[PDB]
Amino acid sequence: KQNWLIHLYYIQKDYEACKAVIKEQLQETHGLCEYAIYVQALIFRLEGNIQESLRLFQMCAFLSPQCADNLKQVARSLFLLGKHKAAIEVYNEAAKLNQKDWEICHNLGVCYIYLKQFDKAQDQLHNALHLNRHDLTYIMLGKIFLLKGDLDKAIEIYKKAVEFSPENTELLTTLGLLYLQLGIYQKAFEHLGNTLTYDPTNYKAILAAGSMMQTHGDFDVALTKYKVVACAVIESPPLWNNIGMCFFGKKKYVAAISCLKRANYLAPLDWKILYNLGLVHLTMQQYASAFHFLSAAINFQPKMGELYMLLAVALTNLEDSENAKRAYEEAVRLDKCNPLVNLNYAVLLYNQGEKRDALAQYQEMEKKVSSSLEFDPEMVEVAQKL
Amino acid sequence: LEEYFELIDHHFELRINGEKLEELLSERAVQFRAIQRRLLTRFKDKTPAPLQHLDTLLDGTYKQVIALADAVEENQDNLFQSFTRLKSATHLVILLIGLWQKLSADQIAILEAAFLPLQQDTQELGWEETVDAALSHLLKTCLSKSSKEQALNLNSQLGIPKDTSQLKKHITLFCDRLAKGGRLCLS
Amino acid sequence: ILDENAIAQVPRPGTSLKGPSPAVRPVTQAGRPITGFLRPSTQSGRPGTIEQAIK
Amino acid sequence: SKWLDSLSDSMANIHTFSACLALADFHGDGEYKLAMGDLGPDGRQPRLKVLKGHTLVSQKPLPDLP
Amino acid sequence: MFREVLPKQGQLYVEDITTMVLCKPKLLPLKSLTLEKLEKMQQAAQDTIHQQ
Amino acid sequence: IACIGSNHFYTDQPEVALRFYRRLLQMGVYNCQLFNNLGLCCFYAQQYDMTLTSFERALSLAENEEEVADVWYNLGHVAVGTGDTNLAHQCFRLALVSNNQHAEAYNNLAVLEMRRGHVEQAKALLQTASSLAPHMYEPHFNFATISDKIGDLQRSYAAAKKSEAAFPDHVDTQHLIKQLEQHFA
Amino acid sequence: RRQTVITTMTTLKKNLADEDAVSCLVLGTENKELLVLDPEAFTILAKMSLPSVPAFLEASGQFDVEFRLAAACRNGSIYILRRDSKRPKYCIELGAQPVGLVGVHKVLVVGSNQDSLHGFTYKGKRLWTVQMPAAILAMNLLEQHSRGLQAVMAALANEEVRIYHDKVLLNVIRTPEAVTSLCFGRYGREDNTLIMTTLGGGLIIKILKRTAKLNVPRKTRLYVDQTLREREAGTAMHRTFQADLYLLRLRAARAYVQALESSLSPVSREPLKLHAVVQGLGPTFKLTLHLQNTSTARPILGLVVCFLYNEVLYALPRAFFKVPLLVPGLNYPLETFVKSLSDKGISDIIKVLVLREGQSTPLLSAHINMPMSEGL
Repeated sequence: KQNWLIHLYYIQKDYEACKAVIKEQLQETHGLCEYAIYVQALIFRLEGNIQESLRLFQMCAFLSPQCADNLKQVARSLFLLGKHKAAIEVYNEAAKLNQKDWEICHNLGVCYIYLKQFDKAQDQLHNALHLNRHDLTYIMLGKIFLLKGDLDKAIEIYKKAVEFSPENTELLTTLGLLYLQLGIYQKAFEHLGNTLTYDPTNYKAILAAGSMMQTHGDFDVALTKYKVVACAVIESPPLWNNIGMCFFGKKKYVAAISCLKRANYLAPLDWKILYNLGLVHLTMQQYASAFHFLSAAINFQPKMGELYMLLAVALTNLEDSENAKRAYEEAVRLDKCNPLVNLNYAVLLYNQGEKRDALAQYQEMEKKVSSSLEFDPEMVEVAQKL
Repeated sequence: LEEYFELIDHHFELRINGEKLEELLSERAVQFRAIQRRLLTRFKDKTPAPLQHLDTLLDGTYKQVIALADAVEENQDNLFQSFTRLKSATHLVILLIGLWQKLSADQIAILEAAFLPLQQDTQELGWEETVDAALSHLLKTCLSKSSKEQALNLNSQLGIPKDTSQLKKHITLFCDRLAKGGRLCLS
Repeated sequence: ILDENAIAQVPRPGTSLKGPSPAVRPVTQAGRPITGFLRPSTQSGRPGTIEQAIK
Repeated sequence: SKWLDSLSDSMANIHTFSACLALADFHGDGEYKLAMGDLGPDGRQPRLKVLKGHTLVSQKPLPDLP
Repeated sequence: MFREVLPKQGQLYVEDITTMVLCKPKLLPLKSLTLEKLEKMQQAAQDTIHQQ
Repeated sequence: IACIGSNHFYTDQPEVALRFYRRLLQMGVYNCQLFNNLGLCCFYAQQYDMTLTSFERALSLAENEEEVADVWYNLGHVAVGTGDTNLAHQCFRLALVSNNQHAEAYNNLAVLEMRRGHVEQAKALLQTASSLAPHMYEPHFNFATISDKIGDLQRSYAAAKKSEAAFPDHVDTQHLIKQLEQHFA
Repeated sequence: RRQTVITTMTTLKKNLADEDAVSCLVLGTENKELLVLDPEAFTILAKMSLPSVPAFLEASGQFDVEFRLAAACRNGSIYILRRDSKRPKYCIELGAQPVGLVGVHKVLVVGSNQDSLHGFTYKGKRLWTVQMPAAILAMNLLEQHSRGLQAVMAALANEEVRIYHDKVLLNVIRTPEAVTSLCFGRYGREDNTLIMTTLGGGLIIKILKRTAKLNVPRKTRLYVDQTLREREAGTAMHRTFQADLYLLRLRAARAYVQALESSLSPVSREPLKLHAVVQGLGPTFKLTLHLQNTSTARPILGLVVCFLYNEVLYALPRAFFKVPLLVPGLNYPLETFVKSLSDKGISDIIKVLVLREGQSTPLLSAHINMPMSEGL
């Protein structure tokens, strides 16, 4: 029962003299220490070996069969493996022995979330709140809400969360991103800027804020904010895609596709970078690469109408107009809230001399009205012509 | 289940002896290599230098290496004979379990595949690991119902064990849960 | 492994023999990414022990 | 550089913690000695070592680990 | 006539969700003349053995 | 020319590497390696009219089973770029058929499998890859990621550590290691 | 008998808060008690209960007026015990077990096992946090009365002592081997000695002197000339790429059907995978087959492995052998010993067919190019 030596060899990240003292103290007491096996298990856990911390903490539970901490540690070592059902059924008995510790509630909530049992997980995390609330409870609750239903409870629970302990970056950035995915924008910028105040150069908030600024023009400020972190993460497909779109905003097409190709070499299976490569090659009038990247992104994202519209815009300029027809047919069947597809199909039909279903496409478009500076003139010119 | 476990324990003792002898031989070979490299560096130098201490250390280390090699050969042969006797033991045990619970031909083939895995022990795969993994899987997906047991006791791993306690626990549990109406399947 | 002829044992980084990151340029070992030209003397690393070399 | 290294020894065995490492003139005459109650290499030989200047002078054996 | 109007906004990532990494395309190194000749000689030895 | 060409190809300049390898082709070099490199620099320089014929020439000239496997591997990369995961699947599987110890083909085939939904196939393929080439950070990182996705934080950590051993300045491996160490404590 | 243990000691002043006065002892036990004793340890003066076993102690203030007993426990928290406490009544969380603690005049410092320093106040409110670039081994209470600087000596695992104080950048010192214990005090005759004991034994003594933009690539003329040739003649490139891709799909389907036909794939219901490794450079090789059943949950009972080899060049003892019950998710390494029989250096291929017992078509195959003999 002199365990202070094992304790100080553990807490000092020694882990090689500590095991020797464990051997000596199991040679002095033959076990029955309840704090040498505990610390050997914690050694094996903080080293990453949990298949043995499991057995050691199970011995500890064998030594003190009425103690919440040993069952806690065995079920934690069960959860840190893949096994969640057993972890839950050990947390059950650990709760039977004591219903006053919050950690049992929180970890039960997590394990239930893994098995898609969101109802009982919600209840367990409710009790975890009502006992002694911690931020992780809020984060896991938000995960339940987002994977389960709508954001009209996630934003409220994350607001409740950030209310206290507001200097926490994870909660702030998650709430900002939830606002962004929601309708509101100004609040998203508010919370992400708060994150940037607390954490000056974090990747998540900087990326999201740059996306916001890009969507509202402001390509230079977004480019500087990317430069803030462009060395902390030198090879990340999202950063280079956003930088390529920053340059494409300010008519620097060559640097735009250089950034987009560097991003696409690092993520050949992402459809946003491919959509961007195809769009920019439509703008530079390549029509032999635009079609390539657009068809690739179509393969990776087949349920999108803008991709088929742009594949058709590329095919129309490739002396291949029947594939343009059928692509536009897929595009109009898939697209609901973007009249540019209908406008481009109407222009194709008109220039094909058809002019009869060109009015059908114009009618489909006007049923969807949204005004780009160039989306209006060609629209009204096709209009007066029909 | 009691004159059977004695052959399993004999086999595992031979395996553990072989692993100990292999570690001893590892150490002897490393020492021989160090001394031989010292002698080599001595041979490269142009100037004379007394070294009889070194070569009389080398001779001792080499005779110990020869001893340990012969001992590992002996243990390999003993282990092979123990494995061949254990094969017959487990043959008879499967026969008796099939007569004792009226096992069909397929339920006998599952036993013959789980309990009679391989032809001889190798330095990466042996008998106890394989039969214990197979029995754990069969108990886990055919007989057991509780999940805490399926995750804590019933675990399948393929490294040399520390003792035959789990293998014997699982063989007895397999016998008794066959006695309680359980039947064997695959998926 | 068994032939030692280098004088130093921990030479300054840059004075002994013992670019695109592995996220871009493939590698043959941990270091020394793939080259453009194979001569019959390229090393692209050194195996530590004898066990590390036979295996 | 802001410290003057008086002694940086490399191969003497001293395994003590900052709690069992105290300094005083346990004898008098206004000259400070350093007592260190250490367990030695491991929990075998705990011996109170007294240091005076640059070299050890005495190690009192202890019954258990300090 | 009418040219085809195109979208100008593009697609932007708002989060860096983790993905799975593919290995990268490999440029095969070019063998030297001496290496080629050594391989040629050993293959020729193997061949002139095989014919018996 | 080969060294500067490879360097140019890998530092975001496939057109200049194409110039260099085209120079090697003008001077009368005729290999499988040269033509594989040419097809790669063509596909990545966006010279789509000269890529696949160069790959077919490379396959013709290949005189081993490792060269054939590398050419099928690169053809699978061209397929992945083109946006067809079935042709990519077949090309990586043919890279394996031609050379069973091709860790990169295993890694990419496991990525495509995990994209289909076959998590167990992907896990076994990534384990085979990370056992064939331990110095490759990609199978380690992939296995750690799809282990952490399913729990199993022990193997997730054991794989992230070897990832970071292979390519230490990798950022995602650092984030994953920090997450797992937080979980451990 | 029931055997107790003392785990930490610390002293506290009596009346005037100077070094010329006497100092009352404080102790912590493994049995959950904290004992404040007379400065000479002949009478128990204050027993105190602790919610958990203590690990580190510190004390401030005067005995009669008020004493503050900061006990950093092992349960991942500290407890400040004050006068007349039937329960310590003051707990503070940190989130882990502390590696030490340091009491400056007003604020208290705690070093976290997660490699950080956290400055609290005695009230219970966290004030400031800072991260350390290495693992904190041990800390202590530096002092210099001729200056007034009273900072923390934090030993790190990167062979360094490092901290950021309020305004000045001090406690920055390197060391050959990681230091594990520190004691700043008056040693010999000088008032500013620093003794340290490192990891692998050793001993360090330091005297303190009284004089205290983006990398967006560059696109050359080749890029513009080729985007020009694509702008003029994009349709030819598009058509020829589509033709070559149709031919490529044809040839890949052809080779894939051939490999299915000859069972040459080592990965292709019946979910299996097999690769082979050759280890050894002599006339004998360990050929180890890694065989794995890759399925959710179902074993594979009836399997066998056959070796197709040149019976002149290679001698395999067991060519045909059965395969154990492949538990799903486990790798089975099956060894064999190949022996090169060719008196010269002659290599050859070795095929491995994994197939069911009943059927006769290989479930899968592997190929091994056996290396050169290098034998005799």
